[PDB]
Amino acid sequence: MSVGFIGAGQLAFALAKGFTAAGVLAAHKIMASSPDMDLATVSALRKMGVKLTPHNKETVQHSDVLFLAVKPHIIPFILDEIGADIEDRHIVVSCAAGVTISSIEKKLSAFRPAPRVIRCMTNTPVVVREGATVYATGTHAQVEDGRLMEQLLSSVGFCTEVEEDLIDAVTGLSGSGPAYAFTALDALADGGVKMGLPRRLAVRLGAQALLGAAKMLLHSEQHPGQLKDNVSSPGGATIHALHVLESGGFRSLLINAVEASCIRTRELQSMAD
Amino acid sequence: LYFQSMSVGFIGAGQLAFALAKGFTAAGVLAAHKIMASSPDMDLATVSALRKMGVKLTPHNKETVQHSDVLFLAVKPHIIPFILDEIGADIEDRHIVVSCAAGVTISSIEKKLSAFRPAPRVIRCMTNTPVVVREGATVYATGTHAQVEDGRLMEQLLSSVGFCTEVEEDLIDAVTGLSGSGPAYAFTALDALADGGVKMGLPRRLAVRLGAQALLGAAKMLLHSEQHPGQLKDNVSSPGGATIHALHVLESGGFRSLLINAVEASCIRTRELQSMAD
Amino acid sequence: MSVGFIGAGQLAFALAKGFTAAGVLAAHKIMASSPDMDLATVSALRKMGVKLTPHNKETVQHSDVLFLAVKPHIIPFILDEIGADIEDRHIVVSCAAGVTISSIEKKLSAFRPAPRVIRCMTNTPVVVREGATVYATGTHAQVEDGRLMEQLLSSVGFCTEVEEDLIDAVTGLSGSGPAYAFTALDALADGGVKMGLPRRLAVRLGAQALLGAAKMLLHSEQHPGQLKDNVSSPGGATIHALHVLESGGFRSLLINAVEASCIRTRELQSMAD
Amino acid sequence: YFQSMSVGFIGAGQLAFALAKGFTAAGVLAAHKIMASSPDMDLATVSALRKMGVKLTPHNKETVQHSDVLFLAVKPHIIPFILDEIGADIEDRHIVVSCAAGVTISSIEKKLSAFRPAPRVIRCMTNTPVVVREGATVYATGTHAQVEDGRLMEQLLSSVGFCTEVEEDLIDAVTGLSGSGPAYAFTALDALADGGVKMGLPRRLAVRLGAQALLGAAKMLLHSEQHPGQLKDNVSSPGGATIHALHVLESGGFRSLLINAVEASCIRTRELQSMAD
Amino acid sequence: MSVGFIGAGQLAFALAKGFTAAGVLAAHKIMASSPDMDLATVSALRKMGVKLTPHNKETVQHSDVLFLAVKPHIIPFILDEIGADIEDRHIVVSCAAGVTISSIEKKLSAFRPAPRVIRCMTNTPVVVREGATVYATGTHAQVEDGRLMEQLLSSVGFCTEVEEDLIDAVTGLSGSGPAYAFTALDALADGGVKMGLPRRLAVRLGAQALLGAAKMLLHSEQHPGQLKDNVSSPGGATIHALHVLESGGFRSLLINAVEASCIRTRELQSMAD
Ligand SMILES: O=S(=O)(O)N1CCCC1
Ligand SMILES: O=S(=O)(O)N1CCCC1
Ligand SMILES: O=S(=O)(O)N1CCCC1
Ligand SMILES: O=S(=O)(O)N1CCCC1
Ligand SMILES: O=S(=O)(O)N1CCCC1
Repeated sequence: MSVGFIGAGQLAFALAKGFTAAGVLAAHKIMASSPDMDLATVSALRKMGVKLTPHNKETVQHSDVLFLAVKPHIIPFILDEIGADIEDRHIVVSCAAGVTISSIEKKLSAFRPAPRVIRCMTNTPVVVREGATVYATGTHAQVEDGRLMEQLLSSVGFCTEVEEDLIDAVTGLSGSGPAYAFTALDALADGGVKMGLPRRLAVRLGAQALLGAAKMLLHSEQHPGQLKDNVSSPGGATIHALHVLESGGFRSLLINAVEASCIRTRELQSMAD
Repeated sequence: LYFQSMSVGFIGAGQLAFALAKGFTAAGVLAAHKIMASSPDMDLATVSALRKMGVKLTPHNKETVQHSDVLFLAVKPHIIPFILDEIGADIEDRHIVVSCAAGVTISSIEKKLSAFRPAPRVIRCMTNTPVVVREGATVYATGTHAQVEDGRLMEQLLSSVGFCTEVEEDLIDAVTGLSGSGPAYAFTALDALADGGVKMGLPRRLAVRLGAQALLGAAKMLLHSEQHPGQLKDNVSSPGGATIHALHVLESGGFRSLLINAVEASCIRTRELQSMAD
Repeated sequence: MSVGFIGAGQLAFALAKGFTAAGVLAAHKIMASSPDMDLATVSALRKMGVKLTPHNKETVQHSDVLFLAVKPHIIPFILDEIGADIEDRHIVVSCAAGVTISSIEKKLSAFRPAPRVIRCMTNTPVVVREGATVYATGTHAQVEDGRLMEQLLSSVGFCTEVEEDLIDAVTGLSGSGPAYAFTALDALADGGVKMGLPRRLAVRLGAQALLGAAKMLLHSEQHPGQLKDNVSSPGGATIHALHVLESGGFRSLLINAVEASCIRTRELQSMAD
Repeated sequence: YFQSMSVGFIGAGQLAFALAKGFTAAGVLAAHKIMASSPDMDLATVSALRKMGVKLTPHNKETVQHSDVLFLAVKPHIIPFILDEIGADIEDRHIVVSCAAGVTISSIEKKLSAFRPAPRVIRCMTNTPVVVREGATVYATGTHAQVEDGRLMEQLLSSVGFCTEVEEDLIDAVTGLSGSGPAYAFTALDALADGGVKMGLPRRLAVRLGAQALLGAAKMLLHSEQHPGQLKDNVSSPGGATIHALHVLESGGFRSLLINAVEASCIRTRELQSMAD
Repeated sequence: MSVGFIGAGQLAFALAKGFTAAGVLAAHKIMASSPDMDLATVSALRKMGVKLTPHNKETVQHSDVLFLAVKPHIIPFILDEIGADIEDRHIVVSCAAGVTISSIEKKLSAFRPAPRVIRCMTNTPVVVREGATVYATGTHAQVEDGRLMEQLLSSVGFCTEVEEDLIDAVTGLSGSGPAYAFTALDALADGGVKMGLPRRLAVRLGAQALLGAAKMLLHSEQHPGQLKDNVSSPGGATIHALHVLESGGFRSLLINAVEASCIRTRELQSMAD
């Protein structure tokens, strides 16, 4: 099977690296196009063995599954450029935040009537095969197209089908989520440094603490509040630290973040639906 | 490189015109007598210093246009449309019109000027006052009829007084909020840092000097590093030490968020200052 | 003249790089010792041509001016280790935050009666020859020792003599200052990114804005408030941004920072004075 | 250079009293050359104008016929009723000086022009400290103001404080700054005195000291070429009492509160436009 | 009558300029001594007619009334230098914040038994003859010494005698007060500029408003709240602005400042009482 990437940014590189590391795709069965070849992301894809071309048309010809890993305001230009080159065999997978299936189908249908479109929202940890991906199938997607998508994206993390009207909220949670985690880990490490740890050890310990806690929850049937209860001895250090988190409205800030990212994602709609 | 020895004009003789004229003459790319500036108010302290520099001053904007090859519009954004009606008939094929006003779009300038002569050569720029010490930060966008080398000429000129690069025009309002207003954020921070030094027992003059030197060296380190500012921050803070204690109290006040708020507020206000039909 | 460094951390590397780049010292006339040779700072000093040794005693023998660029709680151990090896020719320059001249002289005087001690507070931008350094001369420092120190440290930035009781406050201002600036620049760049700039351009513009503003003030006789007034047109973008800084108590946060760093520096005193 | 000049106030409230008191104390106007009208002859301001020697009448018409310079010292929403009432009585000799916040020259000229075509209108924003001849006044001249009209206005208002001409579009902002400014200062002085009392001072002494401090600082700045931040720097010894107190002001966002105040007063003034311009 | 200043900083200049502008002292009857008069005051005092000497003892020998205008921690050093040079004719006027009469008398009495001491708290607006001064008379001050002090300091502003235990509070109110006013004027001008005024005009209007309001209160019998009530029309601009001041706790910030300055002044007591 042939996979192509339009756009060679962080997400394109991350998926290719994840895909090849899973053994589900040979790097040569992958082609990627970028309008900017000076990107650092484009340098590393060459070392992988991924074919690179400056013309999106060449990507479309080599590819069967076609990932649109470009910015939301760029999608309509890409669709206008290659819409004439879409064939029956193509599955077009848009990774752009906010951009609706119906808006993509509308553009592509001016060229050929039944484009097979899938919309997805993934995140950068696909690069270490621990991404979180959702997808929704378009009007003309065959039932096997969604199955194919799920099998491919399951190789690099969690993947599940959702109704399209959930994807803006997913973007605010697992799409933007890694950034919330990177911010938290920087701050936790500053906290470790303030109390006397070397920075390198503090980063390692904080990241290991977050990874292990996340894995515990994924492998548990218990509520996060129950796992929280299990950490804190009465009168102990942990419950004292939880109090100061609570006094600052820590929970409210993370709710605010998911909401703000979701609301901004809805504003990012560019084309007519 | 490009041989200049051209005439530059400033419509407006305020802080920006003085800062650019001072920077340009200090760089040696322009002689002061090849510069002409016009102001509706000849009593400005910036006007007196331009006179002593040897810059030619005139109350008549038309005379600046007739003198100039490169014409900087260094007036307030709402003043731009009056200037354009006033001198539009005087724009010749030789002119490059460089608007420095915050918010004012190229298309709004081209529309007004096209009513007189069809293909005005227009450049939009956003620079800042540190051009006066040749460490400005300048971006520019070229208009519809800007000729092949107009952008190259603009970049060569503005690079003599600091950083300069071409951008898409739709980035300029955000640049305005960051490096246009930026020096004011820094001056506020330096006043406050000196107040802190004085609180802890330093003489005011020493505290101002140390704080400014700290900001300058840190900024230079980052411009000369390939590392993330967070990594440079990490390299500086020993475990349990004075710096990480100070960083905590900055974080508790939402220091980072205040600077984000400032860039956003300046960018948003700049959009509002759109004074013409773009 | 011979210079040596006890400790091969960030500050040792920064001074050596600054010194050699100024042409005031050949890299071979410099020797540095580290208890941890696996430090990244130690790797680069080798490429410079600076002599490295694992034994502080060897540094003392090669050196005339001796920089103590180790952590405050480490100074007393270093002094106990090499105090017997101090000679009449040595000028001992302590860079450690908080550690008093009298405490260093007391330790060294148990070995030989008139140690020539200088205390200094510098910062990492000496690495690009724009440091801010102050120093105070000890009881037995000759008048030419301070002059020598000032000439050496002026090659890598601003340098001036202060009374020792100002150095804790200097530490809170120009010692910790660069970190305040790195934090501000990260945030300013986040602000530029929020409003649509690429991150690389936003970092460059923010850093250039801060450098130029700093240089303007250093080259001006005017008050920072006057230079601030000159930036803001009435009703304009800048004055709107200054208002939101003021509403958050921006000035108070920077005062808080200088104070907190100064107060913590006084707590870092380790030895008996 | 006008001792023949008659001045009228439509409105006999705080502002009319303050200006009449200041003018008469300045010696530029004899109190008998001043007439004031009010729909309420019971105000304490009316009873004080009477003992000052000002002529008082309930008829705005009579004030108009008495006056050469006519101050409109009524609330903004009252201006249109005044203008309809006395518009037909405006003569060529009249200079109509509106003091109401927010009310535009063009709105006033539009009303008066329905009667006689070229009314001479000046808009000003002053403040109550004219009553001790330390007011802060700006003015803008209307379409048909003669060039001597602005010079005359500035000569008259300079006798009771600072006075300068501005473009009209600055007057709403001036209103938020020097118009409302005295009230900010009275609030600050009450609070400073509470602080002095908290720390052990008698109330009367604390008020005197705080008011003298503010007066002297303001005069220092007015007589200095230096930035207010520079004078601040000159006051604060390192480690001293003043810089400690400045820190606690900064921690509460003191500067931002005063910016908020000028902004809020200016914005409200723009909402008080009553007439169509 | 001869007047001397030990110290040539901001306060000594301001009193000397005010005294000479008052015409109550011939400038040639004024001498001032400083070890480091590098402020422009050296050429300003000379043009003013003030005699300048580097030796504090020369000032003592010239002067009848001797103003100590040095920092509180410098006072005990001055008293030890000039103590043997105090004569019966001298009135010693300390302007230092926090330093008590009893601590000055104890110091000087080691030299001669009945030093005539006055403690003063004034402020910089004496330079425009609108200062605010309080003074307390010491144990051996003659009854005419206080009268002399009040006649002198009344020429440059308000002056009244207080009990000494009120002077710390006066320091927090009228001593520090001018700085509160300068901060307020800078911010008010920033407000004016935000709403469209040129900076120079905004500064002038704000300062004039402050000056006029203060003069109204000084010349009124009415409470400041009553003067506030007289300025605010119902529903008007001023009452809207007062609301936003109240919402930020504006009154409490000024109480906090007087308190903080007073408390810090009590900490500045340098000598033993
Ligand atoms: O004191 S506890 O909160 O029980 N504890 C649990 C993990 C580390 C500290
Ligand atoms: O609108 S301004 O505040 O005058 N301006 C100055 C620099 C960038 C924006
Ligand atoms: O104690 S530290 O925070 O490592 N230090 C480094 C520079 C000034 C203070
Ligand atoms: O201690 S100071 O802050 O320098 N001082 C100045 C006048 C009142 C108190
Ligand atoms: O509308 S008011 O609040 O009464 N007014 C008084 C002078 C400035 C504005």
